[PDB]
Amino acid sequence: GSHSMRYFFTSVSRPGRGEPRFIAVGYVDDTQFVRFDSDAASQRMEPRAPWIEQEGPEYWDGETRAVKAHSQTHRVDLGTLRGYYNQSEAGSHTVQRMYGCDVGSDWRFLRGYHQYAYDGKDYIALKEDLRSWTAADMAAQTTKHKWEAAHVAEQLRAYLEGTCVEWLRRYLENGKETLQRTDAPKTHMTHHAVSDHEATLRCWALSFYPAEITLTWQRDGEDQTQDTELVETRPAGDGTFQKWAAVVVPSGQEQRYTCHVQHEGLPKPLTLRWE
Amino acid sequence: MIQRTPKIQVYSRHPAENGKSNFLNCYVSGFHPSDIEVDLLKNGERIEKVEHSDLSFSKDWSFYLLYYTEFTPTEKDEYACRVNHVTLSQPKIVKWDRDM
Amino acid sequence: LLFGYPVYV
Repeated sequence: GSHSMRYFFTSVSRPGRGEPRFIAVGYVDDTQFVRFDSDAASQRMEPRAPWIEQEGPEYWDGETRAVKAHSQTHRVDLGTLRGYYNQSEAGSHTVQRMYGCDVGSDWRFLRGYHQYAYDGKDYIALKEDLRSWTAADMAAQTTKHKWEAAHVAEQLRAYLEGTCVEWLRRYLENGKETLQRTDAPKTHMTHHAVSDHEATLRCWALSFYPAEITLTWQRDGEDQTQDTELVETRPAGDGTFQKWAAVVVPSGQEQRYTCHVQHEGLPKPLTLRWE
Repeated sequence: MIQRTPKIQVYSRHPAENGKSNFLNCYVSGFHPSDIEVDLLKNGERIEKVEHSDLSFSKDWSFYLLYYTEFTPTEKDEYACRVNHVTLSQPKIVKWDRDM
Repeated sequence: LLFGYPVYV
């Protein structure tokens, strides 16, 4: 089906404690495949998925060069932003950056992105036409005008429609066993007594990939949206994901409740019942 | 400036079975800024050999990290995750419940 | 593969 590749960059200034901390990670879909950490001993871009390890020293040398250059621009950006927002030398601040591309289920270019946040808040983003910029702040306007005059969006359009999706497709092919797989959720229910008159019914989905999933409870086929406790999908640590959804079931009423699981790895959606 | 509280889940990689080796995970997410302190506890004491994932972030810019250590559950041992962050006025401890 | 050109805010 559909796929994406994304790179995430965080830079955090540390006044009086040296250079800003910089961390870059890259993902294809929900699978991390590279990392750089400016505090770490190696100073190299490093593999985080087995399928990227057989790329070759030209790859590792080049990506280490490019990632270090990203670290350096963010190091300038922090000083630049502090100037724009008239902020003191003393505080720690955060620049985040994300870019990358989606392909549709034909594997052709679908959507491109490139956006920045400052201190947890949208700063500037490339619009979907990849030709113009969204900026909310007055300070961000200085950036927008700089980028318009330097034709950064033209440069980014070229990369997102060409190189970005070409390398996504290469990775999809090279990592076919890991990236073009699905792991269907292995499911179960638990039942714990709150008190004498009700019990919590929890529907579990475990070891699934990719992360996208819908877990819902119905009672006589009516959706129980407002009475369902739902936790955030969470990583198992081994490349799979986990989720649960729970409802409070009054005594004798277990039979009215169904849990509904939708996931790409399932041959049909599951309807589960405590029985 | 923007400060968002970490959500915290403490759990095992595989269904916990006594005597079988596993990973204990503390997942922290939705937080800003990124300086966070996360420890795994065994019977209240800091587990030394604890690793974390590489810092990354969601579409709304809030950070997430998985903290993890190898462990083999027993019937008696109690595990927990203790988190401190600027949004928290004291470290929040979440106990591992092998039904959650 | 990373974007190869410098961008400064």
